Amino acid sequence: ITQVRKEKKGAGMAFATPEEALAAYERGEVALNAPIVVAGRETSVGRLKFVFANPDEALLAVAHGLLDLQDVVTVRYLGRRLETSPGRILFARIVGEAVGDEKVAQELIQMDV
Amino acid sequence: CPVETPEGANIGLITSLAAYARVDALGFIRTPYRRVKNGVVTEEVVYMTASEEDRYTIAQANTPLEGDRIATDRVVARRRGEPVIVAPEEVEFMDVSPKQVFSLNTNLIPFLEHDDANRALMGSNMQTQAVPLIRAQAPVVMTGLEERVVRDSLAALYAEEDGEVVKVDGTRIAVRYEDGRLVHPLRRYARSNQGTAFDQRPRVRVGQRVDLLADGPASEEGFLALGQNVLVAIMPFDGY
Amino acid sequence: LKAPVFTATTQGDHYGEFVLEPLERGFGVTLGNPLRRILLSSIPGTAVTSVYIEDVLHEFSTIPGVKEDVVEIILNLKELVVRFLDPKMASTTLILRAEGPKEVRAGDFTPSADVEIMNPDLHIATLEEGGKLYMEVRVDRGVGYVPAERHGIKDRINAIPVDAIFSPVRRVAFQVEDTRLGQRTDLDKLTLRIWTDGSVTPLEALNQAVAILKEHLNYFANPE
Amino acid sequence: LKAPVFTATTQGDHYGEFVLEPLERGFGVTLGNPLRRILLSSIPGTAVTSVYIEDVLHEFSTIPGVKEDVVEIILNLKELVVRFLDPKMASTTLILRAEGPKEVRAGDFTPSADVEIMNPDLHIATLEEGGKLYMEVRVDRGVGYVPAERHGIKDRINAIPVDAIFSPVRRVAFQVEDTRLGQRTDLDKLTLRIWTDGSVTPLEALNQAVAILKEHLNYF
Amino acid sequence: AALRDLDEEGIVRIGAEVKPGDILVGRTSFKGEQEPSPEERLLRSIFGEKARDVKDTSLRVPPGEGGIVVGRLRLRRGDPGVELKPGVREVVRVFVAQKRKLQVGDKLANRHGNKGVVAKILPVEDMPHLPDGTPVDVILNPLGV
Amino acid sequence: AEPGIDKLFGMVDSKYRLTVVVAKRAQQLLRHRFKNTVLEPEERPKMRTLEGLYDDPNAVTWAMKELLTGRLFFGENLVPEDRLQKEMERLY
Amino acid sequence: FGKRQGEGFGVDKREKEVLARAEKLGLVSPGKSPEEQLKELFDLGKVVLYDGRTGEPFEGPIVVGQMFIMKLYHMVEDKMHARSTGPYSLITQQPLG
Amino acid sequence: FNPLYVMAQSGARGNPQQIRQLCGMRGLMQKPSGETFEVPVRSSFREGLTVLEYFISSHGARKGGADTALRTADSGYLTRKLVDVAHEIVVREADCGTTNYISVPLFQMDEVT
Amino acid sequence: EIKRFGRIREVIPLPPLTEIQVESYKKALQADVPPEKRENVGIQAAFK
Amino acid sequence: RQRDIKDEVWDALEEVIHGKVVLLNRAPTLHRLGIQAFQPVLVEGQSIQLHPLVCE
Repeated sequence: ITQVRKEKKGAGMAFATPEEALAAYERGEVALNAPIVVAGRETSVGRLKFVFANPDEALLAVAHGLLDLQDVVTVRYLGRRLETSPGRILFARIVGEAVGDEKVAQELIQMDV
Repeated sequence: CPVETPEGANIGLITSLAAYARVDALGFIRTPYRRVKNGVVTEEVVYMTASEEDRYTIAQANTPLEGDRIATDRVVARRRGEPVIVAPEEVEFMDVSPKQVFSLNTNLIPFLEHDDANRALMGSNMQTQAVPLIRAQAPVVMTGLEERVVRDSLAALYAEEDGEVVKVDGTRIAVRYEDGRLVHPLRRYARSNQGTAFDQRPRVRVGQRVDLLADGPASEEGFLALGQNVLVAIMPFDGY
Repeated sequence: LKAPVFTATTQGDHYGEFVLEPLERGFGVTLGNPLRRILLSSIPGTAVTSVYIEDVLHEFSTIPGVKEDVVEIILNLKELVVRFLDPKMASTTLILRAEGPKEVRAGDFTPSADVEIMNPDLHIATLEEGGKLYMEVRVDRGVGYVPAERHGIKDRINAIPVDAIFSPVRRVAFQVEDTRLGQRTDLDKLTLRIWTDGSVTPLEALNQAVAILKEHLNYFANPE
Repeated sequence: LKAPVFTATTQGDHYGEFVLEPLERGFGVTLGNPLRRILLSSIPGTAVTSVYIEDVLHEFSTIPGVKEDVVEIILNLKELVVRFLDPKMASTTLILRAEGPKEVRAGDFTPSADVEIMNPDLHIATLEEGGKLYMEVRVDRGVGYVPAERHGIKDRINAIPVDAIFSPVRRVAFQVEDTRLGQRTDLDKLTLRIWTDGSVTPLEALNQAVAILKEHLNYF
Repeated sequence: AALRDLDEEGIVRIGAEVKPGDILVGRTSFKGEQEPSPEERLLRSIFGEKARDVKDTSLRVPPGEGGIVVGRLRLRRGDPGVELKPGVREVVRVFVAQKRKLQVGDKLANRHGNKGVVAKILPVEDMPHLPDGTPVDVILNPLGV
Repeated sequence: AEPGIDKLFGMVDSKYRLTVVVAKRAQQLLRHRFKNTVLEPEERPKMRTLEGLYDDPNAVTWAMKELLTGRLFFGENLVPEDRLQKEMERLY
Repeated sequence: FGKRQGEGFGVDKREKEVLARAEKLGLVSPGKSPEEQLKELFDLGKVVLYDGRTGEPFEGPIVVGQMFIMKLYHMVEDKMHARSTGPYSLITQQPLG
Repeated sequence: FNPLYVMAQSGARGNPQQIRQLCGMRGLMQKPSGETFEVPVRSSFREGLTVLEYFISSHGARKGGADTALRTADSGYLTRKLVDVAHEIVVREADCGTTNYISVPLFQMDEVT
Repeated sequence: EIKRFGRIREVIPLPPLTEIQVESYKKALQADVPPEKRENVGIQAAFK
Repeated sequence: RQRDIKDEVWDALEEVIHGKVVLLNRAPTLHRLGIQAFQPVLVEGQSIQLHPLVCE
């Protein structure tokens, strides 16, 4: 759960998610490449919540028939608007409640690689 | 001689003999088998080196239309040879069977061609202490070599001359209307030297012949059945 | 919706597909799995527990005049099943005086009511020219899997205790479809299917699980 | 013995820690997973469903005079929780607006009545010179998790539908370790913890799964 | 009773299930190595019994034997058809059997090399249930080979 | 590990000097007189099995917790090793 | 599948999501209904398969089939030992015999 | 994620050179004495060897077992020498006071260049 | 159930496999053989 | 006499095995990481299990 989800969808474009957001959701270009405004297909399931009681929408959507998990690229809220998938979030959440607060694992655990 | 019989403490010192080895005047030096592509098998000892040879690989009615007959002389195997003639063979270019390489114990292995030596080594030794079982479901995939491992080892019994068993079964197999009246008494669970005790249950009634007659320790219908085959599934489970 | 249509097509002492239709996306397996769990577990079934040959002392032997052996006849008996048409029965001893050249099926035992044999034939043995297979066997109602630990007394001598497999239900599974009108094709469809009838009707098996499941669900009431 | 000791800790609103001891080897998960599968779902909940911010026209924009942005304020609103003091309350539209240089908390919203706000503060946003933040928001009682699929009409134009988390209960999990208070050390040990408190007490969340789990079984 | 019940005449009866810590060949030896002890003569007179001159000295089942006997064999002197050790008399020889079943552990190792050990045997209930019954009897996870 | 074991190393200058104190105390904490523990209130180490709550028969655990209450003392002190019997004498 | 398809059903939801795996996973080629996707998945693999303990099927193509499970002579019972002061071997000054 | 042969090769429980063996073809085996054979081995396990490839590859798969097992002949009876020498070495006292010191090299040379 | 996957099965495997033993008490142990013939190899071998 | 107690004794045994560790060893031995100690937690059967990591 961290070996990228890039399944090769192509490279489309939307005027801030109003075009290739619903059309591409039907056929071709899923949740991989494709850039829009700046980010990409990350705009789909914005996991809100906060550093209060872990990302609700995150693990919540994963449990149901939504987030495929296994790191499918998703925007959380944790401590800042990131791109980390709910998969890695679990890891940081496991070591979090384990010892004490993600404050330590956050500055320790990497994200780039 | 095989290349996966030893163990550890004594490597090279403890191996085994080939299936198609030890024949004729073995009293002096070993002598393998070699086919001449024609109905005949010569035994010119191991020192053989006449017109190289070829291992059982791709045949076509005596004269394989391979064009590149996989040869193997001495050490390396110079591509091929192919005398390009309707002659017998390259003096002895034929292994007859791929069982001549590995030991009669290794050839038993089902798909013996997808693992390493060491890997297959341990498994080969497992057939030496597979502790017989009354069940013996016999492994699905099994070479037609075990057909003799049940009779040669005399694990089970035999049937002389004609048939007509009229078996009474129990602990003393009946007789056969072949020549005289001889009752075949089972080993009665007998006794083992490793604390196992093998038994031999029969399989007949009224009369029948061909020529198995009553199995042995870990066997089933003349089929060598050491362990037991059961549906399995590859996957991790909690860490068990 | 609300109240679903619980359908059941019992075949009569085997099979018996039970199907539910309207539910909620995320409950088709929430109710199904838990039940099957109970079936292949805590269920008052019946099976052999102790036997007693005749001229044979213990299992490690052989019965003269019989094609099979002690251990053999014992194993085949493990697959035999009997019903108790009376909740007042705790255990019924059975007798088997086989004769000569025959196969001695299952229906050749003691033709006593109170208990039936839903599994004819059952090659138990095949004695010929022996004329001796008198073997006493006890059978009691249990629950689960209990080996040879409850030393089946009775005879108190050579009553070699045989493994117990009281469990009536065996091998179970289910599926979840999706085509129960209502609204939104996101609904589920429970359709469990017991594939066994040890000694209890498929229907009973279900009610049993659901019932026992409640007794264990009531514990989650008053805390501490 | 036969009757297990059902112990519960309960911290107050959140984290309870319910533990059962005596059982049977093969039940610890038989009656532990089914429950947590009802919590995350069918539960009389309540959450945000639709919102409307003036001046703005979508979600991927920004509110002038506000440190945060549309998407930002929207996310923080997903954590907000309300309570309907009357069964006869389908939905309840809310209205927001307040001063300039202040961190409009959660209690600053419409001081209604039939609905209460458990969680105070709740960041929300922090506008400054820009004295505008008029944002209409609709709430509604639901069940499990329902993303932006219900549309959230209301205003009809610019009522950007926000995800719905009307499931008081959130992330949940348990465990099972073999003990031996009774006989063999094969027995199990339940212990299911509900790390959530969306509006209902941890205790009520349990009795609500066990109850609803019964009716569905009574169908047979 | 544990004696007279399954012993009698000395050797144990054939076909008698015996467990570890029981008698099998209770032989008597007049070998007097330890004479009566001082304060021991009291506990010997206190009870209803007296003294001794043979001691228990028996076979006593070894640390592991829960089965049944198949048959014995008395091979004492007086028989010129038995090459035994000089000065030896009565060479009891019994055969004890025992069913193995299957607990935890042991080596499987098929016919390729993948060898392992039985960890835990979860009763039916769990285990991967095929979409038609027949629950996975054995699970062979990779790692190792 | 041990409940607050790392905190035990900080005090003792050596990891080996700690062990000695752990046992040296346990020798006169349960065997000498079970009524010599500084931890008597609600901090009294106890077990909770099927029965109820009782004091664990093992004293080696008490030492680790007893050498954390800030009390006690270790190191070269009181040469007379036969005086320990005098102090223990008053404790019956 | 013949029995299932003729038993009174065909293709399961839990047996449908598993395909969504192989699909992108590059395992099963996308095209016709789950019928063929479950076919090729059987040739080199096995059916979806589930978990009797948890409740939901193992998300991912798992293999199943009959091979061969033997048993070596070395067990556990006759390969274990335990003692105290009972053992002793005079002259050797060590527990033996 | 489909290929597990790499999931462990990257970092879990797999060897890189162990891959070139299976799907690879590894056959650059050397004679028993010392002389890389002529033609390599037609590995590709999926396709049974020419009955000669295994017999040829075994020559090298022999030293890889007799060497490890021969680690109890001499090498195994050498570790004792190590434990004997350093024996009375124990960290005691407190601050001895020694002048001469050692300067560990931060950079080493390469015979090649 | 016979799904034979063997091609060209010429001469069978050298029987009875256990010939090393036979050629041990038949080549050396010239017991069950009239003393009129037989060379050495075995008894009559080390004997002479 | 292997009377199979399995009654009460298994309880008193816990009090003794409470905070009292045991030394598990591995043969052959290699390096300081060849012994270590854990806390005995009697399970079932006879097989003695340990934590995976320790194998390394």
